[PDB]
Amino acid sequence: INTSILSLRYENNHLIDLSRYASKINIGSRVNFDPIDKNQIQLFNLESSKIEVILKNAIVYNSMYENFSTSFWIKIPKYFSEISLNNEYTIINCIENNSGWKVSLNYGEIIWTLQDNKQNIQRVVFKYSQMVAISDYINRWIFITITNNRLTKSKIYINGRLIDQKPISNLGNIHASNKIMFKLDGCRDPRRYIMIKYFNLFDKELNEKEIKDLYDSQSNSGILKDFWGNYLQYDKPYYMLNLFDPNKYVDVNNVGIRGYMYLKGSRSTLLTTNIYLNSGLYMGTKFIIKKYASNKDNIVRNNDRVYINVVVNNKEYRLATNASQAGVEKILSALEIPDIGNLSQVVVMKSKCKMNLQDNNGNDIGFIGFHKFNDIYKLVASNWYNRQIEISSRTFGCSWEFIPVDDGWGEKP
Ligand SMILES: CC(=O)N[C@H]1[C@H](O[C@@H]2[C@H](O)[C@@H](O)[C@@H](O[C@H]3[C@H](O)[C@@H](O)[C@@H](O)O[C@@H]3CO)O[C@@H]2CO)O[C@H](CO)[C@H](O)[C@@H]1O[C@@H]1O[C@H](CO)[C@H](O)[C@H](O[C@]2(C(=O)O)C[C@H](O)[C@@H](NC(C)=O)[C@H]([C@H](O)[C@H](O)CO)O2)[C@H]1O
Repeated sequence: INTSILSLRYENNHLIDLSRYASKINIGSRVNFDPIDKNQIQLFNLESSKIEVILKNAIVYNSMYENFSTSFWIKIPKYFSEISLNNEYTIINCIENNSGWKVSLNYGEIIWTLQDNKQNIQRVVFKYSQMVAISDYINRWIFITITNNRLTKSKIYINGRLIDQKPISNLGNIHASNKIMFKLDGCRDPRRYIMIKYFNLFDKELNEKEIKDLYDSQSNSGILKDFWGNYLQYDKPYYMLNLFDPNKYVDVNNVGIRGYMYLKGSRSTLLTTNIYLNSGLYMGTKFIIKKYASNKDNIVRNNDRVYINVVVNNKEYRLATNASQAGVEKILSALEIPDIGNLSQVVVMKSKCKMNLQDNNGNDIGFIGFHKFNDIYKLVASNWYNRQIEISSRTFGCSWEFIPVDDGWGEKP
């Protein structure tokens, strides 16, 4: 990263190039920086929503030989209607006089285009489906890396994994733009946006190990993430997804110590014919993470000790258990916050098993997952999980995602 030729970052209260070249950034009047993490840039389908990088003359691409790579993270809202079918739109443009490079999007596609001075084109494409129960890609932060070896191939990587490659040895002189324009160009959906972060340009072909290291290093692994890959936050309502049984959602039979929380039913079907078919995500009891031990910001960090509130009939209850009940599996209840007394409720948050319940002495009661009790999948804390994780890398019932409302998903709250 310290040897990138362009490193676009929000640092010291402004968007600048941190590279040694210090290229000029021109921003339009409708570029939105996420208050929680201002490196997350939102570009709307508006002419004033644009970032233009004016490259130093030293790094403008004009070569038959120079290898180069780009890396960035992108969050692409779900395509909601037929207006998005068959509508390729440019998002990152370094084409001038029908030569250079660009990144483009289409319904279920991320496209890399290289064009030489003879106007010959090579494209590499990542395709993802919107006909999927739970998507890895729709409206979630994904890590893009494109590498170009002028003697061999153009390669697209997604989350550090090679997806597509095409030969480019038959392309000649490439004279790209001296400007890079981040802007939605030719998108017919007026509500479309993208979110982008951590843009870099490199004057080399990155190798698989460098791409994996970049993915790991830009993941911010000390900070817990929500389903969308935004930072997990305190005092923000979350719908819960269990990764072991994703078609079930959380409910509470009754509040109080005699009640329990459990995984039930089937998720709804979100359907727009020929456009998407997904599992509904805004279902079941909402969870809210509350500060207990701690930073003064609202970000949930690895090993933070917290309370979990659950929302039942529009009122907040406390997720808790009597750790003294029979068996390693401790059934969780939703209790009245006042007069909780000495019941076990402190959760250690971990950045897939996120929630380690502790007794008031600071001993592990175990990761929160579930267990079957007479045909009922009750939520439990269980040290069985803690042990199993240390001796296998399988998915367990303690694997959760936290899903807040996000306008890029489009489901009604
Ligand atoms: C399979 C099982 O029951 N495992 C639990 C385990 O049990 C031990 C042993 O494997 C069994 O044979 C069992 O039976 C005894 C019985 O208790 C006695 O009455 C006796 O007379 O008969 C048998 C002995 O002759 O008991 C053994 C230990 O007592 O015990 C451990 C605790 O030591 C757990 O309770 C095991 O159950 C697991 O519990 C955890 C929470 O602790 C989870 O609920 C596990 O479920 C999931 C998961 O959350 O990860 C999810 C699925 O529901 C489950 N799949 C099933 C059950 O079909 C998977 C799956 O087990 C794992 O992925 C392994 O492939 O895990 C839960 O299994």
